[PDB]
Amino acid sequence: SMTYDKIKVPAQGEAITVAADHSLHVPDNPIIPFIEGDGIGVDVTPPMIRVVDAAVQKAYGNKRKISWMEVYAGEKATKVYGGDQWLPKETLDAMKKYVVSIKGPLTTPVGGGIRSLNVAIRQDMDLYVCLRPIRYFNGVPSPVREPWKTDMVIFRENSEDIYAGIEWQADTPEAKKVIQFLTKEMGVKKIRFPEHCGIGVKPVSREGTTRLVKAAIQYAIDNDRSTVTLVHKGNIMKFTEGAFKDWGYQVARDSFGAKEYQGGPWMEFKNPKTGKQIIINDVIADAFLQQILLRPEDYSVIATLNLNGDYISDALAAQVGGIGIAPGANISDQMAVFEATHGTAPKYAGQNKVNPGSIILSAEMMLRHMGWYEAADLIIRGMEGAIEAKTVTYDFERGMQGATLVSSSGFADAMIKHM
Ligand SMILES: NC(=O)C1=CN([C@@H]2O[C@H](COP(=O)(O)OP(=O)(O)OC[C@H]3O[C@@H](n4cnc5c(N)ncnc54)[C@H](OP(=O)(O)O)[C@@H]3O)[C@@H](O)[C@H]2O)C=C[C@H]1[C@H](CC(=O)O)C(=O)C(=O)O
Ligand SMILES: [Cl-]
Repeated sequence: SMTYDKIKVPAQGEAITVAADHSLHVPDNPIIPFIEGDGIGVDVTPPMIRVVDAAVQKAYGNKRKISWMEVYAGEKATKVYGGDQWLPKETLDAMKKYVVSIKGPLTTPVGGGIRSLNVAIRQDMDLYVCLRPIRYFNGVPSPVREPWKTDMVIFRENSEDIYAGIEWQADTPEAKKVIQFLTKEMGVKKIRFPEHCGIGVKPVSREGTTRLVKAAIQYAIDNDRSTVTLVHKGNIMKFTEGAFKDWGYQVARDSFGAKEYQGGPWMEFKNPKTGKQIIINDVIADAFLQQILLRPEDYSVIATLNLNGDYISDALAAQVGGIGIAPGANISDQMAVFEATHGTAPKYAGQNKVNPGSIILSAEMMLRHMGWYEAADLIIRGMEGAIEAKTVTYDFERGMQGATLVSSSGFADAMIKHM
């Protein structure tokens, strides 16, 4: 019964719930919380909502309708709730209760200031999978000669690694205390400059690695993908990134019956639904950034740590058009917050300039998560039709031949027209 301080539950609409069998029960009138986003969030979130509403109306008529429910984070939260209220508890309360949500990007200051609200949401909700499909749409400009060979899905660990935010600033009493502990109690001799020295900590665990790699292997099973590649810098970081690799291979053996492939260290098992062989292998992270460019055909599902996945997501997105057409999801079983790969691009904020494609395709992922496949298919149809008409935002316009420039809202208009 309890109302919120600033959130308003829609007058019509019903909550998604988790069914007894752990699937989602999605009402025909579902409530979906959304965060507008800082910066270019104002440019891309409102067109996304229109595009979703248009796909839902065309696929289902009067029968289904999303009840969008705004919830607040970032600058808009400090506007609505007051100074320093960057992430109100009721924002998180509502996103958990209503199960499925979507957010624009949020700003994280460099070198000081608040810790990332995007990480804060992921960790509070324990959305330990960051899932980022890398897909080439025909006609999108690419820096690469054969962008269609790039077809990958990134499983980025989303709850630990150096993203844990554990660090102390140079010359503070706390950093001096940590350095004294390291040098005097742990016998650390390898800090080259212990004065005026910032210190960060990187935790990587068996349980955290296990649940991320298990999800990635299951995805490969459920989507008929042939390879899962563990990406790590385990020669230099032996006990974090190297342990990630070892624990990941153990998941294949322990939970999917994998055995050594051709002497190891790669592993193999047979897809339990199709009988086709899935290979689990591993690549050192720096070498991997070359391999995705020179041999993208050899990779399918990627499983990697928090930091590595962040870097790799942008490197791969660049091959298929950039982070203007790069969607994502933060997932824990059925709970999910859909989210573009890109940030707040503050130099463009409010200009109606940037590509809403990333957040729109994140909504496409949201619709499939809800089982609303017909509406999701119309989003893809509209996207393909708008690209084929070459009515595109500035990031595509500059690479295409004979294209017509449209605004962020103008690109949403073009998608709806082609549904
Ligand atoms: N909320 C989030 O989840 C994120 C927000 N952050 C914040 O954003 C600010 C600015 O960061 P920034 O480095 O400027 O990156 P961003 O992506 O915003 O823009 C770079 C260039 O990408 C091109 N570009 C981007 N968008 C579009 C588009 N729509 N259309 C066309 N081109 C686009 C454009 O390229 P151009 O055309 O100009 O050459 C642009 O300039 C910082 O506060 C970060 O913290 C960034 C990433 C994630 C988080 C990090 C976190 O938690 O803070 C993360 O790590 C992850 O999980 O992935
Ligand atoms: Cl407002």
